[PDB]
Amino acid sequence: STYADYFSAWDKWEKQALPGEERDEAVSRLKECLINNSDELRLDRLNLSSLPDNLPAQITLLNVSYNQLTNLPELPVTLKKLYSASNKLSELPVLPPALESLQVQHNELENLPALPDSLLTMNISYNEIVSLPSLPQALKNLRATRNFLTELPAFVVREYFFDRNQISHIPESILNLRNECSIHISDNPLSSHALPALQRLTSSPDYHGPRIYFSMSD
Repeated sequence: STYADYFSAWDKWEKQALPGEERDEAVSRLKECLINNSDELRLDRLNLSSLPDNLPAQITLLNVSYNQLTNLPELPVTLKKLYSASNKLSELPVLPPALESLQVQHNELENLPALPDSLLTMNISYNEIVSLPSLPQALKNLRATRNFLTELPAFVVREYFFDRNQISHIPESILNLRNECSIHISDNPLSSHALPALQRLTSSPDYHGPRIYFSMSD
């Protein structure tokens, strides 16, 4: 993509802003990013209902969080960090294949794409996701609070957050993780027997297992 092609597309896209939508500021930042050959592009908090089709191809970080986006365009294959929290995305595109960080909490996602093996940290909280695909081996931090998962995924200081889902069963697989792992499973429709049982299990002096957080603090 040439400079003319970038600027052309952007300028065209700016002219169609709704009232209050700051496409003007977005185009200034996009131009600044290309002129300086910046690694980072931040279009956060611009009331954007869409992005232009062609983002600067060199970027390694894209932050479009806090907008009103319903789709993302195709993402630079160079991308390492994608922050697009607090939008209205109904799906994600295929993820840049060396992505390290994925922050998409507070959208309307119903499914996720394949997760690159490079992924270290992902926050998919506050969506409507019902199942998870294969998790990356490199994954250190998974925040998935307030989705609609019905089962834990089967499985480094790791932390998994699955609070406020639709999980009904504590699998034996959980009891096999190490003390370095923390699993948060509060406020799920577990058996009422789960709390007392877990409270005794994890409170014993001899308990070897993951740190499990499972009560409203009860």
